[PDB]
Formats: sequence, structure tokens, C-alpha cells
Amino acid sequence: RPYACPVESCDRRFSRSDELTRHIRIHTGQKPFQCRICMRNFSRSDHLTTHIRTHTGEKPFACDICGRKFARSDERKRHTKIHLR
DNA sequence: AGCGTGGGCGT
DNA sequence: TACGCCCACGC
Ligand SMILES: [Zn+2]
Ligand SMILES: [Zn+2]
Ligand SMILES: [Zn+2]
Repeated sequence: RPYACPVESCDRRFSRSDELTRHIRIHTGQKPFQCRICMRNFSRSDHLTTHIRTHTGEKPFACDICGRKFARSDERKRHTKIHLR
């Protein structure tokens, strides 16, 4: 991990330079992406994409066992587990 | 439950 | 450099 965060209070290191640039945003407070609907700003594009689903009601991921739908894959993953117990 | 949000990393 | 995934933690 050749890329260390320069903020003295922080000590995060990364493998690629782009990971450092993305991380740096938590320190600069920069949020490049804005929701066309509610105007809220976000630090990342992928998080804006999933956030928008809260407005549209879009749920692309369904449970293979019960068919319950979710807006995010990690929500589906957390849910499928319950069918074990 | 619903969802913000950082980290890793393939491409 | 950027997108967009999985992943995971936190409330
Ligand atoms: Zn930092
Ligand atoms: Zn919004
Ligand atoms: Zn299910």
C-alpha cells in the first residue's frame, strides 16, 4: 500500500492512487454527484445509483426462495440467510 | 427493515 | 483517471 492519506489525523493507506483520491473526499467534504430528484449530494456515483431507487421504488434483486424484492444486492444477501433460520 | 457510506478491486 | 460491482458496518 504505497498511497498514504496526507491528513495528519488519518492513517489510511491504499494500493492504487484512485483509491486515495476517492478516500480523500471524506476529508475535503466534496460530493460530486447530485440526486436529480431530492437534490442531495453524494461522494460516489454507485451510491447515487442505489439512492435513486428509494425514490423510484425500483427493486432489481429478488430472493430465490420467496421472491421478496430489494433495492440492493446486499439487502437480498442479508435476507436470504433467514431461510436457514 | 431501509439505506447512508467507506473499502477493495476488476475493468 | 473513472465506472460499478461485492462487501460490510452502522444506525
Ligand atoms: Zn484520510
Ligand atoms: Zn434523492
Ligand atoms: Zn426470501
